[PDB]
Amino acid sequence: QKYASIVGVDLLEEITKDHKVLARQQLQVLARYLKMDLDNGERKFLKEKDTVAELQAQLDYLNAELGEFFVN
Amino acid sequence: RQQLQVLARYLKMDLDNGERKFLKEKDTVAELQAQLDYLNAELGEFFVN
Amino acid sequence: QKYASIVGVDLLEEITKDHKVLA
Amino acid sequence: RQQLQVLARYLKMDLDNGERKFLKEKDTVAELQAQLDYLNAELGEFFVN
Amino acid sequence: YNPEKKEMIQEVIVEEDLEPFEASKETAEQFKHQHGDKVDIFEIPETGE
Repeated sequence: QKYASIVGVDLLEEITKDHKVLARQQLQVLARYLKMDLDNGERKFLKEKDTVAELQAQLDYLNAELGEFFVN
Repeated sequence: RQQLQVLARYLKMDLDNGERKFLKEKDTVAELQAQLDYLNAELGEFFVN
Repeated sequence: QKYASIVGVDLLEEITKDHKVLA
Repeated sequence: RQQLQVLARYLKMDLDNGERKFLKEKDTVAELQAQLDYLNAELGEFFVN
Repeated sequence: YNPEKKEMIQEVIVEEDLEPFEASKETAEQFKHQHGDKVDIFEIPETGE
């Protein structure tokens, strides 16, 4: 209502959530019991996405220096 | 293990999505490392450094 | 609508399900 | 144990509420037993009986 | 400052993983830099948080 003054502007399914919270938490404890790592996948991925950006930088550099015509 | 699987299936949760995306990036690296190893073959270490 | 032509005829609780599936 | 905890947390259920209220009453006893042990000191057993 | 209630902080080791919380990008990298292995930080792709 103080943004309203400065600019000039005048003016059911939270139960299905609370179950899925419980299921989420129940899953976590079974994982922890199984010595299972539900992020290991995404971690390794993020670390490879970095080595790509790094190699794409090295390869974009050499196109800058030699040119498209010479690399093709 | 089995109990976990059914909770996942209930949560529309994908316990491989991580490893899938990874394997698909490990391929784009091998591919770019091939392109970059090629140019070292052609120009030489001395010229690329 | 092709049955309609031949004979001459003219024209909430799926969440409780998804739990019972899990159980 | 862990599975129990999460069901409790889901049920808005307090597995200590009992023991908390108890510890807080054990204090009001010690307090009243102090007041009552005092008056036996002052008047004596013979006079309070 | 209430000398009856003088605020200190004790270092403890997390014996079991905490419930995730949302930070900015900047602040999460600050947690990762400090903790290394012992923290996990993941972009929430809708918000950016």
